[PDB]
Amino acid sequence: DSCDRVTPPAEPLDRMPDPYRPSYGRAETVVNNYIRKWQQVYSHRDGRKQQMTEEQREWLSYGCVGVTWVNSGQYPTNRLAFASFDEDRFKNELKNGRPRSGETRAEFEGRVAKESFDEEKGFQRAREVASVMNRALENAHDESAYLDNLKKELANGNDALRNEDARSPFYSALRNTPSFKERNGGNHDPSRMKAVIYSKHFWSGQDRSSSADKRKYGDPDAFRPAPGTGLVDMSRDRNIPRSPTSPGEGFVNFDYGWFGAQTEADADKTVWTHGNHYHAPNCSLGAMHVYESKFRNWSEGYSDFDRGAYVITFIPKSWNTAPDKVKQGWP
Ligand SMILES: [Cl-]
Repeated sequence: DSCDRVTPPAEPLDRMPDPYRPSYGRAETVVNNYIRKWQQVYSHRDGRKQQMTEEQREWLSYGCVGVTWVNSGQYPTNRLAFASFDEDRFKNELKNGRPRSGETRAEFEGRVAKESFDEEKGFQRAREVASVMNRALENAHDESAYLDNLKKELANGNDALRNEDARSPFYSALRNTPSFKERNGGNHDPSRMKAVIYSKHFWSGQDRSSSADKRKYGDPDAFRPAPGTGLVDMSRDRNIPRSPTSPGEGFVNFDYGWFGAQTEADADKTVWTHGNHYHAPNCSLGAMHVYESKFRNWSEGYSDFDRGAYVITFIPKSWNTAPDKVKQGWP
């Protein structure tokens, strides 16, 4: 089919990207140009810039998932994920609120649940937790010290995460990162790793054997964070999209936005890299374009999605795909 995915060609390591700038919070560029930028600013290994490999271009060509895939070295598991949900707002709205004109019960419940998430607070929580984890490895040369350090700070902050099982997504995140266990990567040395964040936007009602109503309008009970830790159980995420209502509407299953480990104190100024869709240059769907959005442009989302997870994982310190400072556009 002419809409078949294409792997973009190799870009010479010295090829400079074309200029582009954000418009109302979002910069974008065709994937070929993004590869050029990536090579210049994110490719470094031990401070040495590198060409994006044929394999990485293949990954990248899958779309927004591909940005995160390349940057972390791994197809996203989303196993360790946070969100902020206002349980009080939700239950009150259900009890005392009145459905908007025409809304059925299921529509209303779906909406009130979508609206009771706060993506800024969800990101803030992931970021805070990531920094604890980063402090915990800073001078830990074995996992054992890392877990000690981590527990100390969580106990000192009287954090709900302090109570997670030893086998939980949270405590097992580090040792379950492939690159932690490479001699080239972390070499079982926590201090040679870095916590990194990305976000997934996705649909709550993915279960084939619940109501049509949930598939269409959202499942208010699905992907609610644990109120204490803020952890989201992503185990029931099956990459299934919202089912349509309106005649010509279609929905995609997800969006993925890469944050990395930017130091910027203002969450709103953080840059999130995602994209439109997989690379389809031979068809009217068109080439993949990469988007670099300020947080609020990211967090705004789309009708396709009523859920957002802020995921933590790890990469080797020696990489440079999560630098302290990320710029939208070029130069
Ligand atoms: Cl191409």
